[PDB]
Amino acid sequence: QPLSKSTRDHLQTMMESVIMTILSNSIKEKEEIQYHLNFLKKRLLQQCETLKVPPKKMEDLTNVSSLLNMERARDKANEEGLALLQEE
Amino acid sequence: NIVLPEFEKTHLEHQQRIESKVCKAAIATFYVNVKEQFIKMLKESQMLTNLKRKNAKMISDIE
Amino acid sequence: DETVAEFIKRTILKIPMNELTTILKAWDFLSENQLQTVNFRQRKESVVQHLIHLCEEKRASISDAALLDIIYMQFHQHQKVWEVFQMSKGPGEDVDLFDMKQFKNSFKKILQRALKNVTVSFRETEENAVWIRIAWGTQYTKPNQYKPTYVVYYSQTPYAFTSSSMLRRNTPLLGQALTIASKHHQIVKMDLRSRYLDSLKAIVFKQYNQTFETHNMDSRIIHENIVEKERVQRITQETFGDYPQPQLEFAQYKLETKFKSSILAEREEPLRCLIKFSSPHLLEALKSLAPAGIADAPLSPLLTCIPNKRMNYFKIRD
Repeated sequence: QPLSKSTRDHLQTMMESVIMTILSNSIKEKEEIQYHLNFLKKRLLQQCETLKVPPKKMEDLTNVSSLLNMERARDKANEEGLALLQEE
Repeated sequence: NIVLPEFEKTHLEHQQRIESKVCKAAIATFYVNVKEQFIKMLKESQMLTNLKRKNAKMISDIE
Repeated sequence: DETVAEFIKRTILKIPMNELTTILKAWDFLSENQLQTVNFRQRKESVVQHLIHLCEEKRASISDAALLDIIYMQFHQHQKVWEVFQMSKGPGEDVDLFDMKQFKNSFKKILQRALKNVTVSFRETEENAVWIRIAWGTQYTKPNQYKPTYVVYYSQTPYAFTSSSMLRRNTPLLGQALTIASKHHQIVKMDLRSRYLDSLKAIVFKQYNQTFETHNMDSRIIHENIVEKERVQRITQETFGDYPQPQLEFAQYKLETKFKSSILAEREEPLRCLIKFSSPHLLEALKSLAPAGIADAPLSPLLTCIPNKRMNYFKIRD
């Protein structure tokens, strides 16, 4: 089963961002290298579309850091509370 | 976990065509960049799931 | 922060406009010279926004908001359903020496060692009353300010009133805290729930009757059965007394008695029933039933023992 379109657009926008940030430092041989980069990006998207992988479910990746931090805080609070309860 | 070997061998199946030094350097740079991004994303996903299930287990235990 | 300001705004919006000045005067948080600056003749929303501006200009913590909530709740005290508790102590224990600070510290520490995030606010008021507002929480969540719990305690007495809001999951914890802080041994729940706190206070302390004795027209109409009328009047006066009755609004009975009346003679199983009495002012409608001719002259003991037995919920078996 092919993956959902959300991760596909995520990957394509990261590719666009990295292409832009590597082109920002380019001075010579401008248009042909970016045309080749776009061609290989499209080829990679096609290859990912044709590939198969067992499905997985999640949400957008823009909220990873906040969720991880709150999970760490919850883990620490639960651990200290459990330690206090066990000592009691 | 299965698309990773494919994307890994994409490197040397692309190396056989390009020959310019600057293009090769750029290819290697963004290849290692996207590889690091993929690895960190997968690790973050796995540890996020583990932290979620661990938090559920601990809250059940304390309650 | 913004949560404190939002909570204060919600509390102020809940407060009526006519009695708002009294509530702010009783709160005694903002300076007096900052009160006349706000004009109360304008719209309510403008006044609320202005008060939010003034309280945000000054450093306001959550304790002030909790105290304001306590003041508002004790001024209204009719928006929640109250339950009572009874506390028992061993015969070998001497009379305790009650202290405010020790009780406060013990009550705070019990919850602080039981849970992790919990808010406690105290208010000591006249006739020896202690109001406790508790905002619940756990290790993995912040304290919730939307579902508080109110407790009223009377010093050196075995009774304590509670508000039935969210304590159903932490009722044993609250009971343990109360019985530990006040140095008691057992706590039980009485079958008495009502919305009027004053009626519960009068019934529990049995001070509702204060009648004390000390030395310090159309003759053409003939009313027959007059002796029956005077007899039922005397019986009603003797049973229900003459003092003003306390105000109640609900009563519940559960019955598991057999049916005895040819009809269901062979049945050996009880007839399960549930009966509810509801009225805006109970114990006064029942007083007028016998004169109206709806009920017999002596009422059943199940209806004339509500204040004497101090119960509201009854269970009856065969």
